[PDB]
Amino acid sequence: VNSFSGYLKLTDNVYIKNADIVEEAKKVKPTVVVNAANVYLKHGGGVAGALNKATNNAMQVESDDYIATNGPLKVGGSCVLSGHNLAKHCLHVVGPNVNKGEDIQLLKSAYENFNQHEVLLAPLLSAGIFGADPIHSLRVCVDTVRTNVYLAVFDKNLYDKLVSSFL
Ligand SMILES: O=C(OCCN1CCOC1=O)c1ncnc2[nH]ccc12
Repeated sequence: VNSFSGYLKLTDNVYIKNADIVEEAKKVKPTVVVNAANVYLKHGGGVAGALNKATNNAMQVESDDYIATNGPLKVGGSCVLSGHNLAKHCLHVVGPNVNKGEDIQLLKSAYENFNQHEVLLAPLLSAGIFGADPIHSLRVCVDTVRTNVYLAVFDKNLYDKLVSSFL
Protein backbone atom coordinates (compact mmCIF):
# COMPACT_ATOMS: atom_id res chain seq x y z
CA VAL A 1 0.00 0.00 0.00
CA ASN A 2 1.34 3.45 -1.07
CA SER A 3 0.14 7.09 -0.72
CA PHE A 4 -1.26 7.82 -4.21
CA SER A 5 -4.95 8.89 -4.03
CA GLY A 6 -7.85 8.92 -6.53
CA TYR A 7 -6.11 7.08 -9.35
CA LEU A 8 -8.22 5.01 -11.72
CA LYS A 9 -6.78 1.51 -12.12
CA LEU A 10 -6.23 0.70 -15.82
CA THR A 11 -4.24 -2.57 -15.63
CA ASP A 12 -2.57 -4.72 -12.98
CA ASN A 13 0.24 -2.14 -12.75
CA VAL A 14 -0.90 1.13 -14.45
CA TYR A 15 -3.02 3.83 -12.77
CA ILE A 16 -4.13 7.24 -14.10
CA LYS A 17 -5.40 10.55 -12.67
CA ASN A 18 -6.26 14.05 -13.98
CA ALA A 19 -3.62 16.06 -12.10
CA ASP A 20 -0.51 18.19 -12.56
CA ILE A 21 2.56 15.95 -11.98
CA VAL A 22 4.13 18.87 -10.04
CA GLU A 23 1.17 18.96 -7.62
CA GLU A 24 1.12 15.17 -7.30
CA ALA A 25 4.84 15.22 -6.53
CA LYS A 26 4.57 17.97 -3.89
CA LYS A 27 1.75 16.07 -2.15
CA VAL A 28 3.11 12.45 -2.39
CA LYS A 29 6.89 12.99 -2.41
CA PRO A 30 7.30 9.71 -4.36
CA THR A 31 10.53 7.76 -4.52
CA VAL A 32 10.69 8.49 -8.28
CA VAL A 33 9.13 11.25 -10.36
CA VAL A 34 9.64 10.97 -14.13
CA ASN A 35 10.59 14.06 -16.10
CA ALA A 36 9.75 14.36 -19.81
CA ALA A 37 13.29 15.42 -20.65
CA ASN A 38 15.19 16.25 -23.82
CA VAL A 39 18.71 14.98 -24.53
CA TYR A 40 20.28 18.24 -23.30
CA LEU A 41 18.29 18.28 -20.05
CA LYS A 42 17.15 21.81 -20.95
CA HIS A 43 13.98 22.07 -18.88
CA GLY A 44 12.07 24.84 -20.63
CA GLY A 45 8.40 23.87 -20.93
CA GLY A 46 5.73 21.25 -20.27
CA VAL A 47 6.60 18.70 -17.61
CA ALA A 48 10.31 19.63 -17.55
CA GLY A 49 9.78 23.38 -17.26
CA ALA A 50 7.07 22.92 -14.63
CA LEU A 51 9.08 20.48 -12.48
CA ASN A 52 12.18 22.64 -12.83
CA LYS A 53 10.28 25.80 -11.82
CA ALA A 54 8.94 23.97 -8.75
CA THR A 55 12.57 23.24 -7.74
CA ASN A 56 13.50 26.94 -8.00
CA ASN A 57 15.84 26.01 -10.93
CA ALA A 58 17.87 23.56 -8.81
CA MET A 59 16.94 20.80 -11.26
CA GLN A 60 18.45 22.81 -14.13
CA VAL A 61 21.65 23.57 -12.18
CA GLU A 62 22.14 19.89 -11.37
CA SER A 63 21.30 18.93 -14.96
CA ASP A 64 23.84 21.34 -16.44
CA ASP A 65 26.58 19.77 -14.30
CA TYR A 66 25.43 16.30 -15.43
CA ILE A 67 25.64 17.26 -19.13
CA ALA A 68 29.01 18.98 -18.69
CA THR A 69 30.39 15.72 -17.27
CA ASN A 70 28.56 13.08 -19.34
CA GLY A 71 27.30 14.69 -22.54
CA PRO A 72 23.76 14.41 -23.87
CA LEU A 73 21.38 11.55 -23.31
CA LYS A 74 20.12 9.34 -26.14
CA VAL A 75 16.57 9.63 -27.43
CA GLY A 76 14.92 6.70 -25.66
CA GLY A 77 17.42 6.98 -22.79
CA SER A 78 17.37 8.24 -19.22
CA CYS A 79 19.38 9.24 -16.20
CA VAL A 80 18.63 9.31 -12.47
CA LEU A 81 19.22 12.63 -10.71
CA SER A 82 17.93 14.22 -7.52
CA GLY A 83 14.21 14.74 -6.99
CA HIS A 84 15.00 17.95 -5.04
CA ASN A 85 11.92 19.07 -3.07
CA LEU A 86 9.52 16.97 -5.19
CA ALA A 87 10.69 13.32 -4.86
CA LYS A 88 13.67 11.30 -3.70
CA HIS A 89 14.83 10.84 -7.31
CA CYS A 90 13.96 12.25 -10.71
CA LEU A 91 14.19 9.82 -13.62
CA HIS A 92 14.80 12.05 -16.66
CA VAL A 93 13.45 10.08 -19.65
CA VAL A 94 13.79 11.21 -23.29
CA GLY A 95 10.81 10.20 -25.38
CA PRO A 96 10.96 10.98 -29.12
CA ASN A 97 9.74 14.48 -30.08
CA VAL A 98 8.10 14.18 -33.54
CA ASN A 99 7.78 18.04 -33.71
CA LYS A 100 11.64 17.88 -33.80
CA GLY A 101 11.48 14.91 -36.25
CA GLU A 102 12.49 11.82 -34.09
CA ASP A 103 11.40 8.10 -34.54
CA ILE A 104 8.17 7.19 -32.63
CA GLN A 105 9.43 3.57 -32.33
CA LEU A 106 11.82 4.97 -29.71
CA LEU A 107 8.83 5.54 -27.41
CA LYS A 108 8.90 1.88 -26.31
CA SER A 109 12.61 2.17 -25.48
CA ALA A 110 11.84 5.30 -23.43
CA TYR A 111 9.16 3.53 -21.37
CA GLU A 112 11.51 0.55 -20.78
CA ASN A 113 13.51 2.83 -18.45
CA PHE A 114 10.56 2.75 -16.04
CA ASN A 115 11.11 -0.99 -15.43
CA GLN A 116 14.25 -0.21 -13.43
CA HIS A 117 12.06 1.32 -10.66
CA GLU A 118 9.42 -0.47 -8.58
CA VAL A 119 7.04 2.51 -8.36
CA LEU A 120 6.96 5.80 -10.32
CA LEU A 121 4.90 8.95 -10.68
CA ALA A 122 5.09 9.76 -14.38
CA PRO A 123 3.55 11.82 -17.19
CA LEU A 124 2.52 10.65 -20.69
CA LEU A 125 5.79 10.44 -22.66
CA SER A 126 5.99 11.97 -26.17
CA ALA A 127 2.49 13.54 -25.75
CA GLY A 128 1.66 17.26 -25.35
CA ILE A 129 4.38 19.47 -26.86
CA PHE A 130 6.42 16.37 -27.94
CA GLY A 131 3.92 15.93 -30.80
CA ALA A 132 2.93 12.24 -30.62
CA ASP A 133 -0.55 10.70 -30.30
CA PRO A 134 -1.45 10.45 -26.58
CA ILE A 135 -3.72 7.40 -27.01
CA HIS A 136 -0.68 5.72 -28.51
CA SER A 137 1.61 6.80 -25.67
CA LEU A 138 -0.77 5.30 -23.11
CA ARG A 139 -0.98 2.06 -25.09
CA VAL A 140 2.83 1.77 -25.31
CA CYS A 141 3.08 2.50 -21.58
CA VAL A 142 0.62 -0.26 -20.66
CA ASP A 143 2.27 -2.71 -23.06
CA THR A 144 5.86 -1.93 -21.94
CA VAL A 145 5.98 -0.96 -18.27
CA ARG A 146 5.73 -3.86 -15.82
CA THR A 147 6.45 -1.91 -12.61
CA ASN A 148 3.83 0.20 -10.83
CA VAL A 149 3.22 3.47 -12.66
CA TYR A 150 0.97 6.33 -11.53
CA LEU A 151 0.27 8.51 -14.58
CA ALA A 152 -0.64 12.15 -14.00
CA VAL A 153 -2.41 13.74 -16.99
CA PHE A 154 -2.59 17.56 -16.56
CA ASP A 155 -5.16 18.31 -19.28
CA LYS A 156 -8.74 17.59 -18.10
CA ASN A 157 -10.09 17.07 -21.60
CA LEU A 158 -7.13 14.84 -22.52
CA TYR A 159 -7.72 12.74 -19.39
CA ASP A 160 -11.40 12.26 -20.27
CA LYS A 161 -10.41 11.27 -23.81
CA LEU A 162 -7.79 8.74 -22.62
CA VAL A 163 -10.09 6.98 -20.14
CA SER A 164 -13.02 6.78 -22.52
CA SER A 165 -10.85 5.36 -25.35
CA PHE A 166 -8.73 2.95 -23.27
CA LEU A 167 -8.83 -0.68 -24.44
O1 LIG B 1 2.26 18.09 -20.34
C1 LIG B 1 1.96 17.17 -19.68
O2 LIG B 1 1.75 15.90 -20.19
C2 LIG B 1 1.66 15.68 -21.56
C3 LIG B 1 0.20 15.76 -22.04
N1 LIG B 1 -0.39 17.04 -21.73
C4 LIG B 1 -0.21 18.24 -22.45
C5 LIG B 1 -0.79 19.30 -21.59
O3 LIG B 1 -1.61 18.67 -20.62
C6 LIG B 1 -1.29 17.28 -20.61
O4 LIG B 1 -1.69 16.48 -19.84
C7 LIG B 1 1.80 17.22 -18.19
N2 LIG B 1 1.34 16.14 -17.56
C8 LIG B 1 1.23 16.16 -16.24
N3 LIG B 1 1.52 17.21 -15.52
C9 LIG B 1 1.98 18.32 -16.11
N4 LIG B 1 2.34 19.52 -15.59
C10 LIG B 1 2.73 20.33 -16.57
C11 LIG B 1 2.62 19.66 -17.77
C12 LIG B 1 2.13 18.38 -17.46
